[PDB]
Amino acid sequence: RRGDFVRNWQLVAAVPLFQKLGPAVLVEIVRALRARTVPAGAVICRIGEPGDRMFFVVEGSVSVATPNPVELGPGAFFGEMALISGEPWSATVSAATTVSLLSLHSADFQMLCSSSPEIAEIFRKTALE
Amino acid sequence: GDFVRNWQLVAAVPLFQKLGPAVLVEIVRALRARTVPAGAVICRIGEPGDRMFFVVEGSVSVATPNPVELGPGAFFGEMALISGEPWSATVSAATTVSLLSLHSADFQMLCSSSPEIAEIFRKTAL
Amino acid sequence: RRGDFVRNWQLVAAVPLFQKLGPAVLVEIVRALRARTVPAGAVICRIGEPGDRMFFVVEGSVSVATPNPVELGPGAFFGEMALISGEPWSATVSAATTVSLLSLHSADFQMLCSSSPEIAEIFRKTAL
Amino acid sequence: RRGDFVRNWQLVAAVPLFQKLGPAVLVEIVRALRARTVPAGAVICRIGEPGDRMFFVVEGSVSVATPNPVELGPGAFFGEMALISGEPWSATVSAATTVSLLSLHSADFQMLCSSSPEI
Repeated sequence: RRGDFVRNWQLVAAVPLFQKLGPAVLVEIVRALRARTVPAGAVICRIGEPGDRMFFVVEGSVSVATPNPVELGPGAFFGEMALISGEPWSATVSAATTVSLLSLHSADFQMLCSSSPEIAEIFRKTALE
Repeated sequence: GDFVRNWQLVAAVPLFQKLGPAVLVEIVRALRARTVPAGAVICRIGEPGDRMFFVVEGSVSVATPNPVELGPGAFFGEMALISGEPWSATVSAATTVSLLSLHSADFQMLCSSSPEIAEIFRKTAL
Repeated sequence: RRGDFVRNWQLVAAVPLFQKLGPAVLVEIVRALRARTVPAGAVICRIGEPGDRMFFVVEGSVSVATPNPVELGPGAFFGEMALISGEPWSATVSAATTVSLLSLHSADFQMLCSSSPEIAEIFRKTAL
Repeated sequence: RRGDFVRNWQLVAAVPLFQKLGPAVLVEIVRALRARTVPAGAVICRIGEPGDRMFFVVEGSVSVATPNPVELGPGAFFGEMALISGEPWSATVSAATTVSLLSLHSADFQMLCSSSPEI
């Protein structure tokens, strides 16, 4: 489906970290994404484990193991500091129902610094942080 | 213009799955639109819930571990729509966010026109 | 498909005669629509034949038999006038490709006067 | 607003002329598009004039000057031969209601078939 690409763009464009990134850039961000079906109950990211990627919950809902547990349905995303630095996950997130995941690996978003200055400026901005 | 955009957003919600076109068009008409600046608290922990929210533009943030954010096409507060339970997490705007909300009262008042809405309440009540 | 309903609503909502209609009224009109698939070359409406229905071209393009052979793609509609009066077609429109048709018959539209005040207001403003 | 952009993308991709084109290029087309809203009654393009651009209907309806006028609604497009070539508009098109439109100028379209010759 071609409409899936659009809705993925729509999700990607909505990321605060990506606000000053133009259309051309966003496309290649979307093209880099990796699709993964996750069964109900299965872990997506462990607490305290090395975050090397960002996640996008296209269809289905996810459970969040926190001081206050919350099930968050479709159109959800997390892991911005896993892209930029090597921040470990502050909470275990798992699939509440059948989950349709899209994943941005920190390697691919990084390999975009050569062609995109706006992305390059994200990492440099993380000098004092 | 916005109506069709709102129809499809609402029609994506599983709670509204078994609903019909005539019922759905009335729900869209009941929606309220609001644009919130980045940082402003939308709904707060512990406070009672009286509406359901839809993200149209931008993305909101859930304050638990500040991990999960919700972008366009996302929704929250299904149970605060039917029953009236307080929110399990504080939600606020990460960016400038365009939102729709369906007030619980306006949804409850559609039992008059929809056996399906009434059934949702009959099961939820018991 | 529920997806097709919203596309049909959107086209109906764009009809000049239908502008002063609320979202709920447009639902009854879309519910009244009749679907047909018509092969390329077939006549949708023939000049001089009585106009008893309005047409919506959901998929495919249509050709108008004007001295200039024009092809007008999907999202096309005509025969708005055929709901008001019995006036015959001024031209012949035919399918230029495979066409998915939607049809609102003048009779089905007419008896929505008892259902909804705005349609009844359309007939009053006409006859006045 | 990324709202209009997404709407414009899905709109142009539904048009057959752009079907066999990749996500990378459809975007550049969309950026090259210009938006205008026209009042009911106003002439968008005249018969016999110079065919400069292609048109996409967003909201409202335009009308084509046929004996019993044919209207084009949201998702409709017109003026294709004004890109593949540059010939007189074969019929006069005006606004039936208040119409929101997208337009692609033959300048930009040609200036984008060099980057990706797919047409």
